[PDB]
Amino acid sequence: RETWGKKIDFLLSVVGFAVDLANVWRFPYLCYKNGGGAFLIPYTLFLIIAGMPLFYMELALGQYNREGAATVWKICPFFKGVGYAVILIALYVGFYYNVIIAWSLYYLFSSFTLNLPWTDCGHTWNSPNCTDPKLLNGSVLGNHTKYSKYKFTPAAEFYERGVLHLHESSGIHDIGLPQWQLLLCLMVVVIVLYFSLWKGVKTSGKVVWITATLPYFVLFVLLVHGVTLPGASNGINAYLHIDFYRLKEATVWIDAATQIFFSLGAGFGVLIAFASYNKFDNNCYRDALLTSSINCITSFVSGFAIFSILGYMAHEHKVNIEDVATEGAGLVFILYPEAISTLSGSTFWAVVFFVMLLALGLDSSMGGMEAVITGLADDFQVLKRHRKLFTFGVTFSTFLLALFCITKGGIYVLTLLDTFAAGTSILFAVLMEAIGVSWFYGVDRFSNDIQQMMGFRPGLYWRLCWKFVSPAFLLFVVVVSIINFKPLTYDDYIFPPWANWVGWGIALSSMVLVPIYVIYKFLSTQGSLWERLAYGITPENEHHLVAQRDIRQFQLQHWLAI
Amino acid sequence: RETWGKKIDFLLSVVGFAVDLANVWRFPYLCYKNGGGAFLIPYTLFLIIAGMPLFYMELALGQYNREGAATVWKICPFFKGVGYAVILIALYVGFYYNVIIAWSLYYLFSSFTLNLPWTDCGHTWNSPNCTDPKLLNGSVLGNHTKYSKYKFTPAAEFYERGVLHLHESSGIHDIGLPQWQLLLCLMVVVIVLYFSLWKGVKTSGKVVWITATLPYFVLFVLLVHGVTLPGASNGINAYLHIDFYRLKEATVWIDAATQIFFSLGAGFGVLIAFASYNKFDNNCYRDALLTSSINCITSFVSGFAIFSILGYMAHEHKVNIEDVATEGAGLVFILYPEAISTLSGSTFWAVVFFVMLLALGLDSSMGGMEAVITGLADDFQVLKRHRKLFTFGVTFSTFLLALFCITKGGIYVLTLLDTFAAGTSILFAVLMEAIGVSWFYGVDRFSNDIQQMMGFRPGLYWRLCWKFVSPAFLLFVVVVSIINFKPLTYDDYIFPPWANWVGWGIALSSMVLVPIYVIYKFLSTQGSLWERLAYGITPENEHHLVAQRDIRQFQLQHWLAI
Ligand SMILES: [NH3+]C[C@H](O)c1ccc(O)c(O)c1
Ligand SMILES: [NH3+]C[C@H](O)c1ccc(O)c(O)c1
Ligand SMILES: [Cl-]
Ligand SMILES: [Cl-]
Ligand code: NA
Repeated sequence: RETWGKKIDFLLSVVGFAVDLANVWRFPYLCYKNGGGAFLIPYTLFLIIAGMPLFYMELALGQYNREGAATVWKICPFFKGVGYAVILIALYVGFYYNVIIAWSLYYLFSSFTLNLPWTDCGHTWNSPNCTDPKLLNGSVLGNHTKYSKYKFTPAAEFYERGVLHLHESSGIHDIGLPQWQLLLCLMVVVIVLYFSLWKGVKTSGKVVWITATLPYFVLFVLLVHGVTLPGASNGINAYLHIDFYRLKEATVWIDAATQIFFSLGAGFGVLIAFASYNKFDNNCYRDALLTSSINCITSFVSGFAIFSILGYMAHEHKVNIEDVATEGAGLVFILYPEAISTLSGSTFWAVVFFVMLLALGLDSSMGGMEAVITGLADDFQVLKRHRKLFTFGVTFSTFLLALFCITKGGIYVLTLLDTFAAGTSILFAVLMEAIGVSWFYGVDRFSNDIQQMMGFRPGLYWRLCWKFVSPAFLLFVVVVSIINFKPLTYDDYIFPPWANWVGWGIALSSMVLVPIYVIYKFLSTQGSLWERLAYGITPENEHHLVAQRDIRQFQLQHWLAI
Repeated sequence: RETWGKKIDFLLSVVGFAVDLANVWRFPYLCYKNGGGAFLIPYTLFLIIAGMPLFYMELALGQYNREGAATVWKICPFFKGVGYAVILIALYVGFYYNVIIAWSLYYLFSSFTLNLPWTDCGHTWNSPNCTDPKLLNGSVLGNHTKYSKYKFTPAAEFYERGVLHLHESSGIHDIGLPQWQLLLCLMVVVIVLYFSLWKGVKTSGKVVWITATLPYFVLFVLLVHGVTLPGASNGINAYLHIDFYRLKEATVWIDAATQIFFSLGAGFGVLIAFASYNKFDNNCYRDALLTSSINCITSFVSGFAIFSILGYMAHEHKVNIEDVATEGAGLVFILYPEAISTLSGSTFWAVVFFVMLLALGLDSSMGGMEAVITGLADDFQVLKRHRKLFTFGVTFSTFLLALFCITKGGIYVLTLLDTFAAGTSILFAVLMEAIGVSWFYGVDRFSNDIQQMMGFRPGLYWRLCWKFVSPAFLLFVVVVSIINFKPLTYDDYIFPPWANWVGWGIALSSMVLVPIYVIYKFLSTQGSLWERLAYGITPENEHHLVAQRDIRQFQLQHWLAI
């Protein structure tokens, strides 16, 4: 196993994976559908929890076992099914991430013209629906159309007609055929990912140098414009308004936990592989703290700019903020182009913002795919040697499934699919991991490992969260998502029951595949039940200790100790 | 490598693969759309050609190299891409064969009731379309509906509504979701195939004992009824009527060649694997002659009974034979149920005919899948050991693609898909094979091998057909299918251009994959162009002869000899 060349390499890698498509793509609409500040109060709180130990924990794991995402479960081989589930999780994440990168690449190719397509409502690649969308500049009176949701704006019409072509699909039942422009964009994306991940992990770290600088500045520029917008105050006041009646709803906490675990990287195995490639004496404490702080600041400024753009669009279109924009994965493609058009020289800023999105999305996707490849290679040593022949199959499967997900009705599937799996999967994933580090491997042996690694023992609060706080909160949010599940629905389209059935089917598929491997390891071991349990709950390198009638997990001190 | 226990085992195996779903399923409608006797004159003629040497040839091949479908190309490793193409050919064949077996299993499950569904036109699992179908017994007057095609009959309505549910699909663009009844039937079929092919080839040979007896008798029974039908004479006269103006059409010859190569088994690698499992001293001459004669007699009697049923239905519904039934893979499910209903005790005869269809279809499918598994195992020795873990993946891929092909609009895809690939593929396949045995390996070395095997040298006519006649006819039919290609269309539905584009895409995919492996072997070899060509055109066991500057293919005597 090789390591990174310098600290800056994996530092900028984990930074670009922190400030990636995840935050700027999911936090805006997720905070928007939960009512601004009503989403901020739990999320941030949950943040610190799911930010401080767990991330750190994963890092320490990767720094101790020095294995892949699934192969680090050699201290407790029973709970290795989560290592195989996070692989499929990250695979789905890479699928819809590459779809989003293809969308952003199409936007970049379209924004090269001086007369930008989303500037007005005409036959300029926007594909107007029977001349229904009306420009704010052309209209000299109030909006007569129904204002429950505004899908007749230049940006939204260009997004849903010229890009996705959703008008040619009735729903998920009849999706259709993949668009050819999206097909070419996806081809370019998968080719870039392959040529970036075909040689090895040494390729990573060079491109991300342009990453750490480019989003922030652009985002900063948005803030420079954000306060200057005329109607931005109406969105800023709503973003900083705490709705306490919405904190009593389970959907807010579910979305907060999912967004945290999705943006931080916990539950995908990317952090595990990155720490496996890190040095043995690397300080995971400061890295985790800096990553959590950067994610918090980035999410805060992104939400601030998004609500400023929302207030501006509400003041322009004379609609309410609750209905001025649609809820879904396409919120940014509707909001940001308008704010760019407002600025002088909109072409340059649009190109810069789109290439920033492309860079961060490609970084996140290459990190996820590298994590998957590292896990499957450390699991199957045959795949570690055929580096250029194993990435090809993964990229081809990604290309096929993204073609399936870029149909006329793809936006109905992908998001839904994502959400469903992600939510359940991510929770279960970290839950399983926590349980191990809480109960089976132990919270004191993990602390001793961290002390051997970095020279100091973790704090008592960290161990309490590792053993009691974080696992209890994860079980709570799991039970909440199970009991208070709501039927998924798009902006206006309501999904049929079989779509939710397939989503829960994938969720239960992962949630049985973890105990599928549990039972597989239980049956593979030969001997009495006690001997099999001892072999399962003890590391492989200490399996001889099972033959010496010496087991620590059977002792009450192991479970009782903190 | 193991061999069959007795001669009867592989004899009945190749017989059941000869009289299988292929003949009774494809010859009826193919001869019906080509005008009866107008199809018989070329087909039978082409038969003897594509019947006598080629089949025999493949047998001898399997009896000499004793390898899989692709692995027998060790005497000429350059032309091994055809061995990899016939694998995908047989894979597609198994896919749509298992779809047809699921259809037949649904028919068997439905025919258990006393009041059979296709007996009349009512709400009895037939799903009538707005009461449009009219029973011949209920109607006391002539047919007022358009008679260009009769899709308003009980059998056809039950087939297209209660079984396929084609009314819920507009076309190939929006197929839909797999039916649950067809899903369960396909599950049962793939489970039977797995439990029949999980242990080994020794499982084959026991079930086929019930095969060799069951179709023929049933077919014989049909003949016993065939002459007794009142309007059967009008169909018998048309079947024995030679339309010379249709022999000048390319479609007739194309369909004849495709049906011959599809029913005999040439071009799938099943015969190669069966002969690889045969004894070394087995007489391939008599086996090939008996197989060709049995196929000819079975096709003749099947066409006779089919045209008798067509004449009866034309005399009953008062329509013409050219329009009394639809053209496609579902002709038998429309014709045979009516003839069974005409007989007393229709339930017993229906159950017997449906279980006969199930038996022959399962035999053909298990033969094809066993051929594929044997080829991929002899190619990859790792797959030969994991017998129970490699059949599972193939069966699961078959299950997935058959689910894809059993949608509401599956009948529009599957048949089309099949035809397209089959035609081009099968021609190219045998063509490549012929070329080898004609030019690269040689027709005299093959004769010497057959003499060493069975004790006698093949006749001069056989060698002439091996070298000149069969390859020339195959190149002719290939050029004919390429130049005179016609846009495919269903009974009434016309397929869009992209369906034919995908069909030709799969065809060209195989037709480049063969030279893809050619160029792969050319580039893999290191040395001068002459040395690489010598290594490519010489057997592996004689590769040392390349180092001795001794090559026979370079000599003019090898090409000139007959
Ligand atoms: N933050 C994005 C997340 O780490 C992720 C997960 C799976 C992926 O395939 C991917 O590209 C990114
Ligand atoms: N006659 C049937 C033919 O041999 C065939 C070809 C491919 C298959 O997958 C199959 O099941 C049967
Ligand atoms: Cl976040
Ligand atoms: Cl035939
Ligand atoms: Na993130």
